Amino acid sequence: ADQKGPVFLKEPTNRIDFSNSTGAEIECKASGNPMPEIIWIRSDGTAVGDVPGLRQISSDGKLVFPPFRAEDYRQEVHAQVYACLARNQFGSIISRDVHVRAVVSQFYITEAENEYVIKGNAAVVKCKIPSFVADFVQVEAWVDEEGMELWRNYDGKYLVLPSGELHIREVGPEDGYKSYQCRTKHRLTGETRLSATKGRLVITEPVGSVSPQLSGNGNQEHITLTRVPKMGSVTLMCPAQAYPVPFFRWYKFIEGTTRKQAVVLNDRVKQVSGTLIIKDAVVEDSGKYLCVVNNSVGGESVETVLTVTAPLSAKIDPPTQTVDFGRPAVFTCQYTGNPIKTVSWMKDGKAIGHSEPVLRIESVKKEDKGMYQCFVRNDQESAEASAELKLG
Amino acid sequence: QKGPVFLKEPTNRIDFSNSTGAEIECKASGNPMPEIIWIRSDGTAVGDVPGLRQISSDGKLVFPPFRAEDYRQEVHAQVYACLARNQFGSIISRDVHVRAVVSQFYITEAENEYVIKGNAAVVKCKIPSFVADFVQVEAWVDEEGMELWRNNYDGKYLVLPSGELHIREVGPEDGYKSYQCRTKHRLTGETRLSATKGRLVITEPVGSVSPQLSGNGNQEHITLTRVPKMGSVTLMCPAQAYPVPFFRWYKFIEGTTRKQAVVLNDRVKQVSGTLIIKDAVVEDSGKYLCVVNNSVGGESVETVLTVTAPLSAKIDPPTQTVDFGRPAVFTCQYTGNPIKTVSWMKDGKAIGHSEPVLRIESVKKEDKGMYQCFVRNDQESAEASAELKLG
Ligand SMILES: *[C@@H]1O[C@H](CO)[C@@H](O[C@@H]2O[C@H](CO)[C@@H](O[C@@H]3O[C@H](CO)[C@@H](O)[C@H](O[C@H]4O[C@H](CO)[C@@H](O)[C@H](O)[C@@H]4O)[C@@H]3O)[C@H](O)[C@H]2NC(C)=O)[C@H](O)[C@H]1NC(C)=O
Ligand SMILES: *[C@@H]1O[C@H](CO)[C@@H](O[C@@H]2O[C@H](CO)[C@@H](O[C@@H]3O[C@H](CO)[C@@H](O)[C@H](O[C@H]4O[C@H](CO)[C@@H](O)[C@H](O)[C@@H]4O)[C@@H]3O)[C@H](O)[C@H]2NC(C)=O)[C@H](O)[C@H]1NC(C)=O
Ligand SMILES: *[C@@H]1O[C@H](CO)[C@@H](O)[C@H](O)[C@H]1NC(C)=O
Ligand SMILES: *[C@@H]1O[C@H](CO)[C@@H](O)[C@H](O)[C@H]1NC(C)=O
Repeated sequence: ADQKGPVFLKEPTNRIDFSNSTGAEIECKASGNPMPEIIWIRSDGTAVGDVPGLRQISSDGKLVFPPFRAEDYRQEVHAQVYACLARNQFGSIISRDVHVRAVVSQFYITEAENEYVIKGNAAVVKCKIPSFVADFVQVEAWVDEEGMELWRNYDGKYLVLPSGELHIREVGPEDGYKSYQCRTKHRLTGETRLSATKGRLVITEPVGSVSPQLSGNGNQEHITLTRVPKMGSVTLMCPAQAYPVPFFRWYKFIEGTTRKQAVVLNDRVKQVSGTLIIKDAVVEDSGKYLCVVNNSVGGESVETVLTVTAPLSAKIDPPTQTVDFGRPAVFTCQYTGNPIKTVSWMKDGKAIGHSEPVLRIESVKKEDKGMYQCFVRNDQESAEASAELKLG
Repeated sequence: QKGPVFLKEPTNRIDFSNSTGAEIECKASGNPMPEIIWIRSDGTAVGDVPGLRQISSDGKLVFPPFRAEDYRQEVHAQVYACLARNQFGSIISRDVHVRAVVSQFYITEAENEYVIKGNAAVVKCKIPSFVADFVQVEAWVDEEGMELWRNNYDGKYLVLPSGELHIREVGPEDGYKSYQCRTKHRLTGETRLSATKGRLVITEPVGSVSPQLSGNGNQEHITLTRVPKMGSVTLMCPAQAYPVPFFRWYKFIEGTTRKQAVVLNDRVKQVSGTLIIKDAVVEDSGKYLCVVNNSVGGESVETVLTVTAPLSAKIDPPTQTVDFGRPAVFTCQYTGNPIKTVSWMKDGKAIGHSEPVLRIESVKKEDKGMYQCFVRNDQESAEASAELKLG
């Protein structure tokens, strides 16, 4: 009973990101009797061809992108979606999505911007990262004028949020005598850069007659919807300037309920000034939060949406089944992870059926004996599980 | 012969510097003429506060100028109202929001913004949140003593009604110039220039860059802006990508998951990826969206818009005489946008009805008096007065 359809031993990761000097190689391995042949394709289901010095298919089936020149860059190659297909006589199955992105060595700079504060009011200096280079660039550490710096590596005064921003506990004219620059790390080449300018604190002495933020003439409230992976640290921003120091109360909405509740403050969950930090996010943390700002004059609130993503996975049951002619045949897709955008089924590398979690065949015919796959797509990643339908 | 009716009401907002005085007028009418009484937000009568507020002979509250140390919140920041009454009953004027402003130390900034060659840039003037209400952007100033004010769209350099500066089809030639924002304080007229000169740092495109989005994290923002009716709006879709993307603005509608293409015209203008609306109306309050796209990928920046129109209420009939035992009826017409809630009053106290039409099954002796329709929204209020006579 060694005869069986193909199954993926190793699927490449959903994200392959590399540089032009680095080059890259993608491995795809499958089993089953006879050993299936490995083949690379695109979204439309056509086999990818070789390209000189750019895209190679090695003897043992693999996708090789050699290191190339910035001029040799071709989008339809270097920014593309690929999929691995394994097949033998019994049937064929397609891998999950593989997003290949070859970054090049670019020029970018960051700058720390100055922020206005008031005595007694905390604040945050940020690091401007160009939006285009911001995906592969995050701040390694902040710095102080004489150069002794602060990593995640003591008196809580300066807190570094997981967002890579410097927090300052309360404030005082003593604080504005310092300047800071943020250093950043490229997660591809590992190259580092100091920010173009040292950020500074301008501290305003108040008198009276001021309420937090809002607007009287115009403008808006910013609803910031943000997502953080499971097991990752979140951040929720409630920066404001008021008179005198106000109260910050974090709240949360439950699943469409307009009734706002209290946020439990744990050793894992800290309200800091008005800024909330969560460690090790999970699906339950997903929801919209609220920050109530009131001093004696009243106020207005920061609305924030949180969505915790978890890595996608798929399992089909039964993994293999043999049913006679005329009977029903049923497949059940069992998946985990968030968010789940679309669900779909495939047959020998062909789209079939609806988006339903359960694929059913009323009367199984002889032509139905190929491989069946279940695909769960997401805004970011995807995944799938194979299966085999034999006959009797 | 008749009850109180307002001749001249006070306004919704009075904003004034401490260095400037201020006053609010309430004229009333009636037969006999009603007495005028000013009241706090809680309905309590206000007295003379020396040097801060005094009640003038003419039936108007006068706030004289004051030193910042004499500021008192229970006076200088509050909602007042004007109650006028006579034998037959009482009425109350629309809420009057009174905010006195002290001149506060501040400074502005023009910050650099990073872009890709061929993409469009928008430079912002940083205005601290606290004075941001009274401080707005007059013009932008370059290093040449040139300048940019607003206008009545196809040019490279253009100033947005939001007080920002849009630049189209950028190239290295653009980063060769700095910029400073000219601001104006509307209560005083103080003028400044941003202490820092904003420049443009440009990056030569090398290889494919999808629209902004995020792969790791934060930065997807829904801005919900409100602009007065007849005013000019600004709808933003910041993006930086290579090759240069294109921007399609769309419009959601009530209770819909879907949208439709914004129809461009002489009234509705698209500058690069930025959408501008002027001479707008209530119908122009949708929930908008812009979709950025290029040969790589795409992104959507979502924006909610609210156009506000001045609230004005009415009642018909303004007066009716009813023989005891029959029904009274009061219909209330209102306008202005939006409408948050509605309330009713009797001789200066809330009866607690939330609906436009007010009926009374059995009219009695005590039921005779003055009835008022009260409509409001977040920033504004409006009232309508009605009298009831007993036959
Ligand atoms: C992957 O792509 C990157 C980006 O294009 C590429 O790095 C580049 O390599 C080229 C060489 O092929 C560099 O070109 C220059 O060539 C002149 C001579 O023609 C040299 O003088 C240059 O040295 C400069 O170095 C300093 C900057 O670091 C300058 O300030 C100095 O004055 C010299 O001008 C340089 O060698 C090009 O500068 C780099 N650019 C970057 C951003 O790295 C890399 O080689 C590619 N990988 C491959 C092909 O495997
Ligand atoms: C409304 O309130 C505003 C602000 O509260 C107020 O404007 C202020 O006017 C006063 C003067 O009337 C200004 O006070 C000056 O401020 C400096 C500090 O910046 C002080 O050091 C000055 O004192 C000098 O003068 C002395 C001699 O008189 C010297 O011997 C001494 O060494 C100092 O040099 C001076 O008091 C203040 O700066 C402004 N503030 C603003 C924001 O404009 C305004 O007058 C009020 N309106 C009224 C009262 O109608
Ligand atoms: C807080 O401010 C909100 C306005 O944003 C207001 O509705 C609420 O009553 C205030 N609560 C307290 C306790 O100040
Ligand atoms: C535009 O981008 C959206 C996602 O932001 C995508 O769904 C759509 O297909 C794109 N359209 C074009 C023409 O690129």
